[PDB]
Amino acid sequence: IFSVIHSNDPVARAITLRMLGSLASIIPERKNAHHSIRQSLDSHDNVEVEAAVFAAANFSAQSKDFAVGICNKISEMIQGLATPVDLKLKLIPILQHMHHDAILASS
Amino acid sequence: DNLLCNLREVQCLICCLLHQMYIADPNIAKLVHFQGYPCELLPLTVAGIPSMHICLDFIPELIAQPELEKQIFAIQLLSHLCIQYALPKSLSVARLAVNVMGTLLTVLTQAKRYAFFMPTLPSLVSFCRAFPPLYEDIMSLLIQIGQVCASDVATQTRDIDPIITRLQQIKEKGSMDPDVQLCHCIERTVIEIINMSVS
Amino acid sequence: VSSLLLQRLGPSSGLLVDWLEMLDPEVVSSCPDLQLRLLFSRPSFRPYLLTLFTHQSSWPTLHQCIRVLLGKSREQRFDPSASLDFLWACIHVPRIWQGRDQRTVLRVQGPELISLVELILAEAETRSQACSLIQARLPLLLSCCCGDDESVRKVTEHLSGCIQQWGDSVLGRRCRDLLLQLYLQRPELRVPVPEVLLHSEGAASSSVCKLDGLIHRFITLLADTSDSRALENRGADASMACRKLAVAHPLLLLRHLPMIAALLHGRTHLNFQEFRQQNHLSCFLHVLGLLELLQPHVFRSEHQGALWDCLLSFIRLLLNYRK
Amino acid sequence: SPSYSPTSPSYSP
Amino acid sequence: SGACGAFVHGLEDEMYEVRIAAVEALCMLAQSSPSFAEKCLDFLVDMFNDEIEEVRLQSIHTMRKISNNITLREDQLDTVLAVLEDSSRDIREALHELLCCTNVSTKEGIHLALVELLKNLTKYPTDRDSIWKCLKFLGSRHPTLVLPLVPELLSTHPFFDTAEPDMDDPAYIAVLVLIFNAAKTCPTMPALFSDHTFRHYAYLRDSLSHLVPA
Repeated sequence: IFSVIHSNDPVARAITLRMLGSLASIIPERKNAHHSIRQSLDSHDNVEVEAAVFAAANFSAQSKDFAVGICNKISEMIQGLATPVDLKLKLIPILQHMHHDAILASS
Repeated sequence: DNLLCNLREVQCLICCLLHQMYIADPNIAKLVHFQGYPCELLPLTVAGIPSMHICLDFIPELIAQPELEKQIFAIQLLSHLCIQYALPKSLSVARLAVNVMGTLLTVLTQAKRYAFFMPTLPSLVSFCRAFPPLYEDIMSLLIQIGQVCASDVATQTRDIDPIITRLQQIKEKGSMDPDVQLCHCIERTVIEIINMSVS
Repeated sequence: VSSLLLQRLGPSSGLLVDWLEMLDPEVVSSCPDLQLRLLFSRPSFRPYLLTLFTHQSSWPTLHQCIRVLLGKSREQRFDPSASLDFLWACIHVPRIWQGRDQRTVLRVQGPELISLVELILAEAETRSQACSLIQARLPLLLSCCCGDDESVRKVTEHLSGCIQQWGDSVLGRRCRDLLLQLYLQRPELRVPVPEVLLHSEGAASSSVCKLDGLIHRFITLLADTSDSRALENRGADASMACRKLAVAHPLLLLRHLPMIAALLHGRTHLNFQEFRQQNHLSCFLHVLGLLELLQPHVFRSEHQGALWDCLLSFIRLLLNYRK
Repeated sequence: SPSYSPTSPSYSP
Repeated sequence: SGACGAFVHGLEDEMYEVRIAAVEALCMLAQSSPSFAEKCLDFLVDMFNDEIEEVRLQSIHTMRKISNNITLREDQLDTVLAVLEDSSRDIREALHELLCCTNVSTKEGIHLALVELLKNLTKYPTDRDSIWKCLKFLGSRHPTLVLPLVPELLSTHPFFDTAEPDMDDPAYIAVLVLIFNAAKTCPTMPALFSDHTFRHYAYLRDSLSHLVPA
């Protein structure tokens, strides 16, 4: 499944990210998948970024390590200025899945 | 300023659509490039369409076409692809292109030599950027075309006479006759090559 | 609405922000000076309005805005941070880069570029009361120069003038900092190095260079002094090329002094007869000539440490052949 | 294949 | 007078208890006297082919304790590395722990070292975390000696663009661990990388944060 994340076609990457998001329950803590979510987050294609957001939501719901790793990226993404308003809006409620830890929740 | 314009956004949308089309059916990409399109679009369509590296798999077939314009377009498209994808197969096709361009230097007549070598000579700086191992072949080809064009210049009276401009300096940067134009084009690509190699 | 917001306004600010987002779609369309001092001046909802202006306005609007930001020759009125973030955002609007693979360029004239570097200096002065921010804004300067030699040279001479006029001010020190970083990124400019840069200390800390990989290739290439005589003449070309590069551009070599130290650490212990038959003493002679050229810029702190290691290797070799 | 860059990581079945 | 060649007799004794005691005495004596440590290095190297595995393990421990401040030469280094093919995984990780503390003379030594280490990866893949620790320390302590190997290590080409090496490949991760660790204190190194090495650097940053530094 993961091999098609290297395809240069952004729709194929988007479907792959959504696939990994659907499989977040059975294979969390698969670190290459985490890296694909993180790299695809700051992509240019809008469909790839939305798929990365959805997969990030699922993995943050599953992995504590992913949640703590991605909270800083989300903070700098909202505070980033090239991120449009609607993407910021989709990007905020990833944070409802930061209930794994006390310092995580406080941050 | 090109980058920040509605033209550039439209170009990106069209590039995304064409990328989808070429993924769906690469035969469409082959057909479009055999037809050819304006060479001005080549940096745009080579940069913006990630599925154009498949063009390297039919540049030899496009070179073999008897039409001169298909050959010129093949040389230009290959130069842009080589500057994009510097692969071993990219170099192999660049070697083939330099060989075919040096081959038909002795096949073309006067007018066809001008017509072929004015657009395909700016492709040589791109080949030399991508592939340093082509320097010997590129400059041997360039000195051959330069000697041929100087001989052709000497045949007739000219308004500019580039031979007696043998010791002029750099001209870093229009009704002249084709042979002097082609001479100046050869010099111009030589300074572009040397500038590129020294910078 | 704009007058109310410019005037503190705790809970109801969101309502007014929503309002001028509703009735002012291009944000700075109506009464531009009010919105200019809203978005860039010396607030709370500023990032939201900036995001709207970046991703909601027409391209002529943003062009006029950047011409305003870079055409103010008296002001220092617009914030450096907001203006620089806005420029970076405008360069990297996703709509301009949609479809690119992102695996391996703005035109601006002279005075606009001068205003840009002045704004970067304003950013640096505001932050200093580190080199991290000044390095962070550097790719924006390079994205606006587009590799044009004329623009690089103009920025270089303006920075030389700024260093001379400001004396040794903090801003003058930051001028030297970004000037040395610019020299690192674009050493193609073959200007001789002023002594003010030689006195600069920050070159030998963490930094990024464009030609370091090449000169690294040069010295490792020259080190492999194998028996093939064609390769031996190739190594001779490498040695004299490094000689010329040392005399022409010294500082780039000076960040490659531990390089030569390590290269000489390897071959010191080997015996005399194998020393002459495998032809390694010539490499010692070559690097000796190099270092003889490299003075007196070879005599600062990190240079001193690398020299101490190199001289330990040298005296180890000398004692290794006392017989 | 048109869908993968030439420098992409190859897939080994 | 009668105190010539006592330690060699102790190490050439038949009771493994005597040899263990003698090598521990060597460890403590070399620890007290740093200049003494140079003369016992070769004798300790022979003890890595000992019959009793406790004696070999103890010799490895002594070497790790005393090779801290001194240098190995090429023959001693490769003879140290050649025993990595041993089946006993305990002495293998002990030898790894030695290699965290050893010091190399020449860059060819480091090349031989990680060649043997990735050969060990091919042999005993379950130890890959330990070998990554070994390379972490190797790069962290010889940064200036690792850098002229970097373009050979990454298989970088002067003009061609290389295939993105397969991430999550243990040998390649090991090579990257070594290179990035050497780049912790070598600012000229990162400009010698490629783009996918930066991408893989980010990946190893988040997944192997304890190993790879900033």
